[PDB]
Amino acid sequence: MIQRTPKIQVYSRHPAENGKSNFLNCYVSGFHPSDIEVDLLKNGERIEKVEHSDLSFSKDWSFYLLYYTEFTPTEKDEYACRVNHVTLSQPKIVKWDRDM
Amino acid sequence: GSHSMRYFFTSVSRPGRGEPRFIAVGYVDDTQFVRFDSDAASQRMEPRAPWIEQEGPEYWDGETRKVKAHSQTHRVDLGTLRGYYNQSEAGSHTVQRMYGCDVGSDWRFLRGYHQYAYDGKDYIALKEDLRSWTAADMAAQTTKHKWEAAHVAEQLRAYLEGTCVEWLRRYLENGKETLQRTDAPKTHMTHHAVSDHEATLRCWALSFYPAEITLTWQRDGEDQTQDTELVETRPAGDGTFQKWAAVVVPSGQEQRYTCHVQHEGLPKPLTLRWE
Amino acid sequence: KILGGVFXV
Repeated sequence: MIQRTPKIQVYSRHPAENGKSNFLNCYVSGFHPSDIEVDLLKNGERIEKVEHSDLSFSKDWSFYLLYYTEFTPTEKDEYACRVNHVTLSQPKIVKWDRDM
Repeated sequence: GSHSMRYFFTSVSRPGRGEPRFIAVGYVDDTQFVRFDSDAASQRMEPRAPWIEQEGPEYWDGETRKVKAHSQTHRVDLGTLRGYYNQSEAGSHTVQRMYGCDVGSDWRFLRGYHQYAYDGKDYIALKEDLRSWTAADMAAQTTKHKWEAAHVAEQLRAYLEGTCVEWLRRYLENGKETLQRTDAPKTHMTHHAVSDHEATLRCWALSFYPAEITLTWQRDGEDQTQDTELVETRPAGDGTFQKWAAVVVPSGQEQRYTCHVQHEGLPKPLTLRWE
Repeated sequence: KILGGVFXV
């Protein structure tokens, strides 16, 4: 059965500015099947108030989803996205790099 | 310019765990406006754009009724297809369905389409002429012939050339502030040192709409596509999109490189030079 | 608006 590995991007909606409201995004795309686990992490721990877009797919049938949460970037808080999927042998952690 | 309306249906079986998951979303161009989650509480089609929120009770009751019928059809298809391929009853399977229509700059019908997939690959598709079918495999044949005798193409053609384009046009009128807009990319370059002799140059495009965009790097004119890291265009979450392209450059050669940006919202293409 | 009718694969 067809399986495709999720591509993972972690980024903010607006250029990150310390102390200013924003949205933390984790965009997963190109995956199949649709069963996928995505968590946004703050200093290593799961963020509870995380929502996601409605499951859609691309011209090659592969799925995409946006996971997002409100946040205010600080000079020292660390953010990540943890993704699990059948195609991954272990959960994939991708750190947020503001700059870039 | 031209515009499209597309509906995306995904149905995923869940053996032993009750009925399949059914999710529906609708888009006009790059803007989502509809969405349905069989796991949601409402059990109703729901607005996902401001310009569709006040469509009225008839609209929502109607889309809800029809979308529920899509849910039941796909539930049966999951079983039918399972039977077509003699697959175990314990495994999860996926049906995907996409259909929609385009209108030209003049808003007259341009094209219609109806694609169907099982477990992530093509199963059966309506051909451009809207009268015939392309069947991917042996099992698709059974469905292809079934739809031929059931004159399914005719049903779809009537929808694609009628209701589909009629309401696409209505939506373009209702959400004209959103849908009939172009948001040019706000662009910029960043410079990061990789080593003492290398640097990352990253070219950003932010807050643009529609999603279509071209980001390319050149060195003295020569396109560096093979040496460019280009991420997929991504949603910012507010209806706009983001994209970047980066090259790793020998420190001291920054002036040789230019980032070129093309978007529908730009009067002319942009050329960014670190200088 | 989504499709009105029926079907059956």
